[PDB]
Amino acid sequence: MDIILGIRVQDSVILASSKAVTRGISVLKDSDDKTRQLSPHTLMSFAGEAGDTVQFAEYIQANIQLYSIREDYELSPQAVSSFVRQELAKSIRSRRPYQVNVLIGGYDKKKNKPELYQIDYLGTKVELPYGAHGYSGFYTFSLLDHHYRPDMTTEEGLDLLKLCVQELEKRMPMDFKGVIVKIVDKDGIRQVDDFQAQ
Amino acid sequence: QIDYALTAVKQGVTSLGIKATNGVVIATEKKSSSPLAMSETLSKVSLLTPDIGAVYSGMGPDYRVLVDKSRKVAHTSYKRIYGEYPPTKLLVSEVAKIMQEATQSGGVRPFGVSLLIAGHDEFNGFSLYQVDPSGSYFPWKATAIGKGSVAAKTFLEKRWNDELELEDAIHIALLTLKESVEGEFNGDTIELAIIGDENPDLLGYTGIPTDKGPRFRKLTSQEINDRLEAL
Amino acid sequence: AGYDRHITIFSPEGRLYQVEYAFKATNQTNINSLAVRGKDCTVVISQKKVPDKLLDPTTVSYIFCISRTIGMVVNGPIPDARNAALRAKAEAAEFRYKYGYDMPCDVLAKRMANLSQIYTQRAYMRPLGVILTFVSVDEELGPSIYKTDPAGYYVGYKATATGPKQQEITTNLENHFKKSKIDHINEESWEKVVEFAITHMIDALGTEFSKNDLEVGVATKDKFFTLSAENIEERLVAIAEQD
Amino acid sequence: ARSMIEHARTAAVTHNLYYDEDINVESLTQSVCDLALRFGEGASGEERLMSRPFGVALLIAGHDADDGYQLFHAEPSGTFYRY
Amino acid sequence: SDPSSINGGIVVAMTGKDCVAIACDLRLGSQSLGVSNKFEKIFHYGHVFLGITGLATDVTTLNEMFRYKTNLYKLKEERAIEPETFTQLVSSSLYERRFGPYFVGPVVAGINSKSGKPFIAGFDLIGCIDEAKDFIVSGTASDQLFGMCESLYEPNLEPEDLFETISQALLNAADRDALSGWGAVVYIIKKDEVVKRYLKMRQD
Amino acid sequence: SPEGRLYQVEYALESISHAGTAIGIMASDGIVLAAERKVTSTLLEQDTSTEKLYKLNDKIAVAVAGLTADAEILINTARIHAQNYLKTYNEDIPVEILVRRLSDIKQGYTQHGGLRPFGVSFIYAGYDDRYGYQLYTSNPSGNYTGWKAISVGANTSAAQTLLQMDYKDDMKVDDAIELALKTLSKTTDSSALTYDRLEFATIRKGANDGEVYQKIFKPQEIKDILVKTGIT
Amino acid sequence: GTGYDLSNSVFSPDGRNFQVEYAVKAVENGTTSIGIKCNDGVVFAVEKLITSKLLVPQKNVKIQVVDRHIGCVYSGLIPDGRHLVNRGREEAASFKKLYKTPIPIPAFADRLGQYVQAHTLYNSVRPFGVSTIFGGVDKNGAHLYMLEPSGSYWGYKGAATGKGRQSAKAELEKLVDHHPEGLSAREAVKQAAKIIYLAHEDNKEKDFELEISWCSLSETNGLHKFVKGDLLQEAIDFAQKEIN
Amino acid sequence: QFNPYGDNGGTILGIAGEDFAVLAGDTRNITDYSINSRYEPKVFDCGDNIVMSANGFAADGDALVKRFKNSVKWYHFDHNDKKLSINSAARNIQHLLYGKRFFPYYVHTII
Amino acid sequence: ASIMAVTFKDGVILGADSRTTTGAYIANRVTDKLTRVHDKIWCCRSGSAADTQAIADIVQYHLELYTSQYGTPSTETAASVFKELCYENKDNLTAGIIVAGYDDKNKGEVYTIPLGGSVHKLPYAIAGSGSTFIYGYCDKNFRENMSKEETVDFIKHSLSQAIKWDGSSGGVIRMVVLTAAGVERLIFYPDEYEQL
Amino acid sequence: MFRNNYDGDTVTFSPTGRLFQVEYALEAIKQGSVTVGLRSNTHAVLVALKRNADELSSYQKKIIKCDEHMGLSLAGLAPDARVLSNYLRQQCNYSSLVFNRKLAVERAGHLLCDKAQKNTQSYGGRPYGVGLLIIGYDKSGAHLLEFQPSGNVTELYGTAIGARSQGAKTYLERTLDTFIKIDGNPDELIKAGVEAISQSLRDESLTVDNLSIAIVGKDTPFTIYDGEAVAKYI
Repeated sequence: MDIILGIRVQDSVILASSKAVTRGISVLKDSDDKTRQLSPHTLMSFAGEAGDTVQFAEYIQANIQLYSIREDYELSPQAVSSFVRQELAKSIRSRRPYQVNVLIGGYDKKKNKPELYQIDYLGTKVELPYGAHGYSGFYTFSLLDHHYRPDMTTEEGLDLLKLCVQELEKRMPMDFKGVIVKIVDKDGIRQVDDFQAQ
Repeated sequence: QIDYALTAVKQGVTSLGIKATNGVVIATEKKSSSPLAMSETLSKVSLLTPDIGAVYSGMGPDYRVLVDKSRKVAHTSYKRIYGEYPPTKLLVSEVAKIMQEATQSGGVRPFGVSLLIAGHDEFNGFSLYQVDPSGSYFPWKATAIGKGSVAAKTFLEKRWNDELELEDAIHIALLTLKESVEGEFNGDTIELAIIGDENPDLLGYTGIPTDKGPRFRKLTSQEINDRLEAL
Repeated sequence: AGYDRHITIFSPEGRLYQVEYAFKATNQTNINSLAVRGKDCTVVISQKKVPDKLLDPTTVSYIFCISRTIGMVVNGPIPDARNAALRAKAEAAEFRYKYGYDMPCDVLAKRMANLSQIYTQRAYMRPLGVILTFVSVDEELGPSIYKTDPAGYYVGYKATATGPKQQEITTNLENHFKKSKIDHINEESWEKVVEFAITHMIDALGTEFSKNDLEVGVATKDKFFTLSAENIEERLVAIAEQD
Repeated sequence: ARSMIEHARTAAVTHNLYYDEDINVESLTQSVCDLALRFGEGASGEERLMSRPFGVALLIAGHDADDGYQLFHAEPSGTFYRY
Repeated sequence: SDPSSINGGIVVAMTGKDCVAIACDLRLGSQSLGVSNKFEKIFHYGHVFLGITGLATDVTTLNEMFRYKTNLYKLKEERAIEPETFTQLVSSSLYERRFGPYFVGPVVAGINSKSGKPFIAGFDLIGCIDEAKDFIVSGTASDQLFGMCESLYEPNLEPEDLFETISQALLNAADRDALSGWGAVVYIIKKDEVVKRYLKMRQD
Repeated sequence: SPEGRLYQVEYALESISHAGTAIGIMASDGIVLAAERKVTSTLLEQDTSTEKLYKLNDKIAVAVAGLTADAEILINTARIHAQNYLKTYNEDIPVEILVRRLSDIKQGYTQHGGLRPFGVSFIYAGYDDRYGYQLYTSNPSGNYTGWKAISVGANTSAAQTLLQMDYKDDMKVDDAIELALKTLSKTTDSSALTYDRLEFATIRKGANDGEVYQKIFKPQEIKDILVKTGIT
Repeated sequence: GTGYDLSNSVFSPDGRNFQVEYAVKAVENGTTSIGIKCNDGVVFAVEKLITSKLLVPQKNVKIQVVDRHIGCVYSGLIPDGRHLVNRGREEAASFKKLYKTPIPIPAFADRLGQYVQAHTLYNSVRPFGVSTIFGGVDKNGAHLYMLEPSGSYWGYKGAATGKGRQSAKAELEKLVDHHPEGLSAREAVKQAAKIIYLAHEDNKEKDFELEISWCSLSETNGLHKFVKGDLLQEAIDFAQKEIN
Repeated sequence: QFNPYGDNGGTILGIAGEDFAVLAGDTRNITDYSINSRYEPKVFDCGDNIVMSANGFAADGDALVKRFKNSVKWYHFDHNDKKLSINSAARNIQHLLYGKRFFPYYVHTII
Repeated sequence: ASIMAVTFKDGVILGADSRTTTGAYIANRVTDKLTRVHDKIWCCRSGSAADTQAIADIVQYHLELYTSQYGTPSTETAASVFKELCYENKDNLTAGIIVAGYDDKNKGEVYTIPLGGSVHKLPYAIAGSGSTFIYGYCDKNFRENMSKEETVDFIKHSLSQAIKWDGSSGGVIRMVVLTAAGVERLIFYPDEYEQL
Repeated sequence: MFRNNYDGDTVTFSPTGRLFQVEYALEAIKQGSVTVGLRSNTHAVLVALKRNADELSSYQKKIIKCDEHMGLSLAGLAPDARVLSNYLRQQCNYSSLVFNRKLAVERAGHLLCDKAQKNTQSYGGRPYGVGLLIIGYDKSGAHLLEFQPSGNVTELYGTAIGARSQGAKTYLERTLDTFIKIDGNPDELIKAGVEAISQSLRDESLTVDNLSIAIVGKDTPFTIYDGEAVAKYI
């Protein structure tokens, strides 16, 4: 594992997600979007077990695109979160447990606020200003502690993000082959494809 | 078809119930299908929980297997979860649900009995309920069911005030039953139960002061005759 | 249409046609039975009718041994009697195993009457054309006599009778507990209680019996057994030498 | 006949899988008849799970290398002739 | 590795003069790494309070569950559920999954509205009801808390006093505990008023 | 089902125009529910039942017109859907979704024609933060419909007319409390309306803030608002 | 409503299950079959009718064997005899498997009794179309039983059922009269052959083979062997002599 | 513990000719270090000019031969006595073997 | 445990110690290892107390029911019901049982059911933990057709030894005599069997 | 006119003791073409008359192989025979696998009887509606059986079932002592089977497409001759 980051600012939520897919000895792909769009204003990045990872995120994508289509209402982030959680908590005492960790970030169109949720394969859910799974947290949480203000512009927050990735490339043994940064705000989910040199 | 079962209820021995301020009372008659039979071997007034009893009118057997199914449901659906016994309102609900299912289920006829269930729960106080074959159930200050139904129901409106002590309601439910009585009228052909004060006498043990014993007490062959003399 | 006469559902006047008919079947054998209580025994006399000379009397029995303690006598077609006896012989073995004491007479009856009730409330099963008379010397209640019927009803009798000339026998007994004003037969040895049960039946039926026209069942504490061909002739010989 | 066809397409591919050859027209036909031969609501012995005779006739025509070109009439009754 | 000891946290409850108090730390961490400092371990259902320590996804699941169960008790029973009763529902409820338990260490605390009597009790993961007049403890500082309470407690504390007492027991155990801390909250429950103070403690 | 007709349904749909009589009025800042009670005996215990006005959740409630034992079987399962949508999404269930959830079970028998349809017709009064205050209707047909004011049961066709008359969109909540009682002037087979033949309910903008209180009236509170005109 | 006789479980107004009584009529209209209990075993006999000349002699066996020591013969709907004897064996082998001793005759009878009787309990299964005569030798000697479609069964000294019912029953009563102590195992066989030959005059239209089997504690050491060859002619020739 | 598998040894060889094919095996059947039989054949005629050999664990191969020899009896009854294409029996054997994929017939098998 | 059963002229006699041990601790020193499944058919239990108890309990039933319907059960049958339970459940049981009884035909009959679930009819049989030490004494000192008190003595000695040498055996020595004239329960105390 | 009240289903006995629903099935036999069966001490033969639909259609097969030692012919309801011939094919193939034993003919008789009987106890299902002539050579000689849907299976030297069954049934009845002595001759026992099935034809003419023959015994496994193979017997 496998880099899953995210920071919630003033006007949006930002998710970083390592681009690399490794199969033991060889690096198979240098360009993996580790995230499914759950709906216009709700994004989910993820990492963990081999096949278990995607298969889950897609099951959630389906089930939320279905509640969207049915009530022609865009399910709020708090709810998408508390649903994904229950779906993991269900599978932890199941036969073969989904072994997946996720970051859900999205814009609550009704509170006009951004929200970031962190959920581990066990069903452990908490809401955060910033978050990460795997070991990603150790190198970066010390920086966020220090440089994070909750009034940060979306621009101010991209800067702080690049600073975390830089520290991960320096003191982390894995070659994760970069990140893909996505942003979630009032206007929806867009992707910054100019990052490893901004 | 539910309508035909209510009809088996309309005949078959009369039974009644009266709520008071400090107790409830239910009674029916024990019509002996013979003098050879010992009428003490059959109970028309049965305990469901130590705070709740029941009486019927109609088909004997259907009552028995309903009193049994009923005791069990009190444990399986309440006592084994919350450690308490169920409240009159809800145990009644769980019996109506039981009979209402014999209705709407295929291959089975509804029960040939109307039930009068009397009891006391700590929060709702006293209450007396009627349950019909239809699975419907209603709360009563007092009523009667069976043949003598109409005579007795009219007598109860005439004699009932909301200031009755339980001893007053025992007195009434004996008169009420005296006019309808089919056979003889004594302690051997009357069954009367009450839901009154806690009876510690009848717990079977002593040492925890938090549980104080059955509110349900079934009057003995003697206690009845004693009241009928000063009657 | 007019099909509330064929299954166990309610007629328009709250009647169960099929049960009332089921009762009518209990006579179809044409045997009469009676049962009595002693100071500490219980007795059941039934008639034995062996018309076919090709039969083997020893195999012809409407008296069943249900347990060590519990006896049962059936009025009704043989097939149905056995269906009931076999089910009781097994409800009482199960009872002993699950609960640790021998199965008590009145509990076995409540359990067969409960059964007899389901038949009375389910479309697809039919009641049995039998009236099961249960006897024992139950360890808590004393001599017991409990009878269940196709209706689902059970109750306990001082003494009882069942079958075709049921009411002639019943009214004889009634007039002998109106007269001793008790709930039993004050004789110690069961032998004299068996003699009494045969006497008050001869009286009520107006015919004499030979060692071959009777079946006797007896319950003392710790045993229920049936009297042999000869164990009865002795009982008859004693009646005749005082009457 | 939607279901009657689904079973025939499914039977023909299933045979191709289990045996690496195209399935005989005679046996593809009989298989379809063996399907509409499960008509009923009460069967002891073997269960025939469905509700009514299959309300459609079939002309089945194809080619296998044993018995040249073939034409068959499948009836709802579960039997057939090779016209 | 050890489920009770992954996220950690502690919960403690005491009685006083016609009052009760329950308190916890706001810590949630995967092993060594602290993740959240705003994760409360105490939930309420009517006037009955429930603190739960141990595994997060089970602490959370049981809240979500008892809300459900008690919400229906209110609608079906026409009243709010009592503490004595809810206790018995947590027991039977936990013991439902006897051979695949919720890795939790629940503490029930509140005041019986009919008898006005204070009530606390705690459980093990399969529902043994430890009812106690004095105090109940639970968590990764099972031991430390028992140490503090056994010394600092006297029965019949006035409420404004029992806050100081329960706060000091909690605070000083979690400071000698690696997996507890990062904040703390303390409910004081009078017969009809309920005050919820947050505390200042080290943050390490 | 001869001409395109739902027979076993009309059977029970008109069995409804017999039992009970219920009303719902949506004000601009609240909702109102109301019902008449079945043929009462002197000795029937008035206060207990709450026989035709049931709470579903802290923000939703239904009025019933139909067979009691039949609606309880429905409500029991609807109080549960409520709580499943909580334990699942940690938000209170939206009114339309609960309504549809029932309507779909009603229509479940309106088609799997091997079991018997539902008595019972519902007025639902609820609030959810997506569609302000809401008023709904539920015949055993399976259909539900939006309403600014509505009625079910006996004398239905009649009240719908007075309602159409005295209703104004700017209506307050207390203004709608009256309109409900007032127009159970007519639609009452019992000459003169008492507090005991009644059952009442409100979902207001809270007794305090910007939120939502729910209130099933206790008998005394009815004899108090009955005081405003009805009887005095 | 009326119609009290189209359904099986259904009680007529005076206690009768009519469908059963109809089945007994199917019994009465079939091959005649008997059983005799002698002093240390049982002998069984059946009338095999001969539809045409093409039926093979000796090769359509009607008497079925249960376990090793029990014989069954039936009259009526033949396939119902087979379905009953099958359930008869599943039962006799449940018993042996668990209690080791091979199933006692009286206990075997009670087991068939309940299968049959249980086919008189629901509107949706018809009673057996056979009265079955069966028996053998157990720990306490010989037992002969007969079991009609109603479930009724009793132990007989001799028994008959079939078209020639009343006729055999009467010759049977003649032996129980002359020899109270029972016949000899061998004699009972000679006589069963007489009795069948007689009860054939009630069906004298078609021709017939005789079939006898026995179970004797002295002549087949407790097992159920068939009667064949010399001993079969022994009796076929004894019948011819008491028919002429 | 109980161990449901064996080695009975032996050795088979199959060669494809131009107008023919041979399929040879030894006759020795063993358990460990002892000899079981010197003659117990390994190579079988299955009809429709197909010979096969399931070698390794005898019980599993014996059982697999039985089961295919039977697959032939029924491809006959089911498809009007048609000849089983060599290539088709191969595929049917794949489905036979893979049926017990998670508890295989412990045999290297040649037809 | 430490149990045995012997046949003779008049019937059969069952014998056992009374010591159930869990570990080194004697949890009960007065155990009734002679258990009754019918008037005159008893067993000797050894192995798990929980297993032998459950089985005998379940056999007592099968036989009470067999009596109800079919009559009095051969001693042979009791054995078959035991074997059927022990064998068909071998994977989950640890019980070695001796079934012994008296009918009138055969008189003394004894069946030993080892752990496997096999069944072996014999003149006498020993079993239980402390049996190992008396295979020698018994084979040398047993005779067929012994007298009643001859057999009581044979058992008293055999079991006096087993208990001397076994730590998993001891307590009092219980016997149960099964004859036509009825059931007689015996007991011999330590002060007696040790002095032999 | 004359209505029947006891012919509703199979769970219903007529007052005179008759299961009408079975008697009706026993009649479905006669609603299909004629087939014939006979046996010497060494062989068993079947002759059937396959019937067609148009001049433009195939002929219904009337004989089905069961094992290499046993086969049967059908007259009546086809699917009912496909269902029974299949069950027989199984037991035959099970007696082979488990016991490595050719399934006795006398025993498949007993097994079909009990299979068909099941369909006359049950409410809902109709009885089997087809007749079967079954042939085989077992460890006990040649064999022929008649299977009527009532359950009654009977062992014979010869018989015939179906449309005008009566022509042959009467020929064989007279030929008896002649053909059962046709041992060691195969061609001659078929010559007889065919001279018997042709008593049951009117002005009707056997051809290569009308005729279906099967044979079995001692050292001849059950083989079926349709088409040109049958010419030599016309």
